[PDB]
Amino acid sequence: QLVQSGAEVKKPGSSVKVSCKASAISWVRQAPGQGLEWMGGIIPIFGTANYAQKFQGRVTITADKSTSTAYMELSSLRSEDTAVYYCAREGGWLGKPIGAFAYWGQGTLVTVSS
Amino acid sequence: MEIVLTQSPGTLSLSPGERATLSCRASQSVSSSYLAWYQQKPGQAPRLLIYGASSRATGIPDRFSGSGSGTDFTLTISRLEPEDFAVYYCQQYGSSPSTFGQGTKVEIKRL
Repeated sequence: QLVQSGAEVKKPGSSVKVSCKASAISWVRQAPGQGLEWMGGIIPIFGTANYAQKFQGRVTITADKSTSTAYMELSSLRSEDTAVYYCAREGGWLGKPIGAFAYWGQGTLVTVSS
Repeated sequence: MEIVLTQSPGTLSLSPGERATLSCRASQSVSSSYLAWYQQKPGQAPRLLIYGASSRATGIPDRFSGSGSGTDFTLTISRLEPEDFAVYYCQQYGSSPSTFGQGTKVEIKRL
């Protein structure tokens, strides 16, 4: 069960911070006319962030282990960052390797408006 | 180098009852056929349909199937139901970072 924070409207060049409460996720956005893109995620075992090159240097992904909550903070927002932002999880694992996302949050719309 | 996934066609225009076949081409071979397909309808999160190129997720209807290996993959809907008009995405997880195609919209064909 993944439950995300509410929609946000942001000004150009500002930063947004979205939360996802699990009841090691990834952040994937759906940006109009660009399909889905993987931004980054908290990795298994180490519980630290990895990032896509495209967003490296203005995305910060953190997790609060105690509250089972992940965050994505995206800075220097541009009009092209208008998108629905999802947290997603794959699902000790001793079965076959499987890196598909079975579980998704409800999405957080971020609109960057001038 | 990220594996780039390119879906075809951009838009598929068909009538209910018709067969739909969606293509996903990878810029580089996708290890171990680690390819997934999702459906997304407006206002909803993506839903996992297929993983490992050809394995149907539990609760996904028989009319959905997937096939392919290397760089060429397909999702087929054997007969389109009204609820199947949606956008479909492929995803590879055979290499880091995971990447997605741009989506194919399956829409109702003009009258």
